[PDB]
Amino acid sequence: DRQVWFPGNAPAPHLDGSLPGDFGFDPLSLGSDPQLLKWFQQAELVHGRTAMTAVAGILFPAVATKAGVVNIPQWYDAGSVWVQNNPNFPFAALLFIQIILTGWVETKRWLDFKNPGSQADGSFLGVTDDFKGVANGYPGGKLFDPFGLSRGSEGQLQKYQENEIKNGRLAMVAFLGFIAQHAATGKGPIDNLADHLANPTAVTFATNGVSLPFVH
Amino acid sequence: GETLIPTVGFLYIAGWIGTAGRDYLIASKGEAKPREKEYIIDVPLALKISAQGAGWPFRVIRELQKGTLLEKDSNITVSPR
Amino acid sequence: KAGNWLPGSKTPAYLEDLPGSYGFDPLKLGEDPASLKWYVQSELVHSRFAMAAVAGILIPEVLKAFGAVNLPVWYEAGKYAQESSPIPFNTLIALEIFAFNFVEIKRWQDFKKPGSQGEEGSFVGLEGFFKGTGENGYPGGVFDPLGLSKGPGYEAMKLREIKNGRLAMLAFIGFASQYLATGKGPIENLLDHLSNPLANNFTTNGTSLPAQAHPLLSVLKP
Amino acid sequence: MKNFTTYLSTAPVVALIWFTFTAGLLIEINRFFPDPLVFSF
Amino acid sequence: RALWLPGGDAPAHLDGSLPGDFGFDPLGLGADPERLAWFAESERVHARWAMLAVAGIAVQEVVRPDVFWYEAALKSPMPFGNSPAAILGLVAFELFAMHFVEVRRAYDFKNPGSQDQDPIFSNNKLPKHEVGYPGGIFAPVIPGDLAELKLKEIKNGRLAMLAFAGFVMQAQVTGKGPLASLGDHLSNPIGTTIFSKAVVIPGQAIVPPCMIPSSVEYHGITIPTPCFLSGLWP
Amino acid sequence: RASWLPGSEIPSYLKGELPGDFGFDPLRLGEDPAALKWYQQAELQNGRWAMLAAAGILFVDLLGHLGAGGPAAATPWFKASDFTYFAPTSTLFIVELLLFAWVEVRRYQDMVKPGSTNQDPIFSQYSLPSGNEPGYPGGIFDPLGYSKGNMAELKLKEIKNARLAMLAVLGFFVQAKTTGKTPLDSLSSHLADPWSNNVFGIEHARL
Ligand code: CHL
Ligand SMILES: CC1=C[C@H](O)CC(C)(C)[C@H]1/C=C/C(C)=C/C=C/C(C)=C/C=C\C=C(C)\C=C/C=C(C)\C=C\C1=C(C)C[C@H](O)CC1(C)C
Repeated sequence: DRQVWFPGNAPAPHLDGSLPGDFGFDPLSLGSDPQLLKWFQQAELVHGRTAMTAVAGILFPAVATKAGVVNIPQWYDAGSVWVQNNPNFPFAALLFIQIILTGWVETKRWLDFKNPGSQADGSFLGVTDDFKGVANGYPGGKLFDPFGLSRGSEGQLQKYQENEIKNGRLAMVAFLGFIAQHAATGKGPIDNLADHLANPTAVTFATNGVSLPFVH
Repeated sequence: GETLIPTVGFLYIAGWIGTAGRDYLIASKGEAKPREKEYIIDVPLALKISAQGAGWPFRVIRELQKGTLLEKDSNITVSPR
Repeated sequence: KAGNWLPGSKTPAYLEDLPGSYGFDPLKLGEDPASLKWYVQSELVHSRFAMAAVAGILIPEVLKAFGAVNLPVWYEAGKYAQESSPIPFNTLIALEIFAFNFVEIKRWQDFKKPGSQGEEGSFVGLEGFFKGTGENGYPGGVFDPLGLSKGPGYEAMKLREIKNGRLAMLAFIGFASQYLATGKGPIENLLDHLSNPLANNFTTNGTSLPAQAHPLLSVLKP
Repeated sequence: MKNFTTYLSTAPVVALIWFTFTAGLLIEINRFFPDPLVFSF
Repeated sequence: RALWLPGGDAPAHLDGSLPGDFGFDPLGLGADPERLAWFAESERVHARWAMLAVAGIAVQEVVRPDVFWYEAALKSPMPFGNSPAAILGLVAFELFAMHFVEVRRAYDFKNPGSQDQDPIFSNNKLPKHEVGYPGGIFAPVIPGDLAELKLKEIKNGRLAMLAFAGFVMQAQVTGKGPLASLGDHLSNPIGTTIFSKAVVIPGQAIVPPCMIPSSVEYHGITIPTPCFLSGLWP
Repeated sequence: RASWLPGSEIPSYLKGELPGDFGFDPLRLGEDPAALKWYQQAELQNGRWAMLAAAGILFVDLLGHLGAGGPAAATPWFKASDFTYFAPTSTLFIVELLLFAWVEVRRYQDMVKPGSTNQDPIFSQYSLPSGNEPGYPGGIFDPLGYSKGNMAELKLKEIKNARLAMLAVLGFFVQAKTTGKTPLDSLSSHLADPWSNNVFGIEHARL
């Protein structure tokens, strides 16, 4: 069959290769229920797209900061810097605005999950065709896909779906690495990369100080 | 604020809990295996019924006025006197 | 149905033909038909009371903001009226109790038996005032002297009354909570929000978000 | 996964989750609002 | 047909009907046909605006070598009004005129042949044409056949779009006009390219600073003038 | 078919039946036929009162500027209530309210039932002609023979001038609120230097 995460091991029997990024990886069998599988597919897609946006918004400002062009604060300090530099914008007001806007869009996504195509009735400002949804976790339409990269050809859509899911998984692992590297070095990720590129034989996890708590 | 407002708060929460339990029992009575839902909880149904217990006094007072809150004495078993 | 309060949700079937219905009953309070009739009447009475109250607060407040008149604000208007009132407090309360006992018993009796207050002998000769329209919460008679319920736009006016009523109810509760949290008038609150909407809202009044419940308020500050 | 969620729906597991939530809510209320004796603020 | 990459295969949604169709769509942006028509109109208007802009930049750098085209708005003439706030009137006039003409063009696109009549004089009427190619009074003379001229137009427009991107980026990295940068490249070909003053290796990175100031004070407005993604420069 | 936006879709309930029908209803405000009839009557009433208001504001403005009027025309239209007349402000409002009550109750009785109020109440021989539109009366309201000779064309001119007058009166109201100047002063300031004295710049200077 297809390529699997553990060569020589059969894929999970509830994973038949229809979903993008299906490598048969479910050792805990969390996706046995098809409805729970659709829910977890939406979870993986939302997590991966959020991670991709977050990793880009961490990396490109940090790359620009490393070159000396700008002085954008590191990702672990940007909330503090924003609060100290914006006394007229309280934290609670910003949190309330974020919560109501995200609640609107996520409740629309949730109600589409419960009943697909139900947001297509024109109740939101007359939007009908763009809120119908192409597949589970893939809305599409003229609003979410304005360049029409999903409406061209089927094979192009499957290729882009594979690209999206694999880059999303890579970005999720990258954000986990960001957390672990900040907790171990106290520096940004591009700072860590520059330190590794400067002298890679001595700049390792074994020399940060916390991954190996002993002296050695 | 020492006893009276705590009395109102407790009575509201206690009626909430009792009405949620009654609604769950009545809903489970209509199933094919009514005893099954009493020890294997229908968690989505219990969460939906539990959230609906906020409006318990309106529904309970209506059932009291309608006569549907109480079982008739002819339908309840008793011991010989 | 005027619409759906939650697009995509399954609206209850008993709210299909009501005026001002968006299918909103997540607590299933109106599932019983008798409860639904009683709550339709209750929503209409609350709506009209809030409508008149919000008018009597906002229109004097807007005229004061424009400088047309100088009337006392709504949270203190009881004090200045009672000092210049020829009728003192206790007899005003007693008269209000008597009058509202009479008129609300008449309204209640019409709710229980529709058209009963318009039959012969229901009043002392003046029962034609209250013949009723045969509809729950829409009395007519003296209460519709211009007779615009017989017009073509009766159903649109029912929808207009209910939606403005819900807006007025939320507006009066907003007035009360805004006074209890900020201590100022409603137009003052509106002008403070318009001057600096990021910093002047409920998140900075010191009441709506208690400090003990939200420890991050004192931490994430300049 | 269906059988595992059915086991989590059994009465002692549901009781454990519910009483953990209720006890935690009471504990965190008494932590955030220490010594509540009367309804006064 | 002529392909952007000879020996390659054109995508199936580019048959060759459009002018300048060389089978270049590796991302599949035009695979939707209505999106292809909209993007064809967008490419035409972008090409014509870039052609006019490149010609104007070249002419007004030849005519006035003392005025930077990037900074030309700060030293622009004011033939209308005796106040520094007269720019807002010119902005309003331009917004009205462009709203009218672009609504006319857009409604020609959505409804072909609807905007062919003069709204003032009902005798004047544009003849029937294709979408995006009005003709009539807009084209009093056509020196040659239409298809070859369309190919010439789209080729010159793509060259002008690339040229305007080059003009902008060279203005950021050199702080000077196009032909002055061309003369500096002709003086020292080996030491004036982008490969000369910009090198990134894993060890270190050398990034040329941008000579355009980050902001300017235009009658108390403080217009921001950010260098375009200067943190991502090589 | 003439329209406000050529090449765009027209609502199905606007088919040229109404005078001045250019299909302009982006909000779909008049959908039920009864609401559309009320809005036609309201457009006619607001437009005619706006035509009268535009004439009355423009006549005073040139009289005050040229001095051809008196001290009354010297005051602005928004300050004309501070002028002293023979009667105080309270009584004039009451008598005009009574006269308007009579006139508009007659008009509304025609609106509810066409042809109901067509006879002189005190003269049984003086009656309006039959076939009267709710918004288009006859008889003494048209003392000259003007309703022959393209009635359809004259309705279009009426509604056009009515819309222009409504926009002009709204411009009077808004320009008095922002600039605090009479309409002729605003026209002269625009004709002084239009590229800096317009809605842009002035409102940017106001801020
Ligand atoms: C809607 C009713 C209502 C509300 C919300 C208020 C609210 C207020 N009044 Mg006010 N009043 C109200 C009705 C009346 N008041 C007054 C006479 C005064 C005076 C003289 C003064 C106030 C002042 C005040 C303010 C001081 C706070 C207070 O006294 O809380 C009262 C809060 C209440 C909720 C009052 C209870 C109203 C009640 C619910 C009405 C309905 C009761 C019926 C028996 C309904 C029973 C159920 C039915 C179905 C049988 C506050 C803004 C004073 C203030 O500014 O000084 C500090 C002030 O000096 N009021 C009269 C005259 C009889 C009322 C008539 O109903
Ligand atoms: C079970 C359940 C079921 C469902 O679920 C629902 C629910 C609700 C939850 C429930 C039901 C029920 C029943 C019906 C009950 C009723 C009863 C009786 C009959 C009463 C009497 C009888 C009663 C009476 C005697 C009573 C009482 C009286 C007394 C004097 C009191 C007093 C007071 C109070 C005020 C409070 C404060 O603080 C204090 C005091 C001082 C203490």
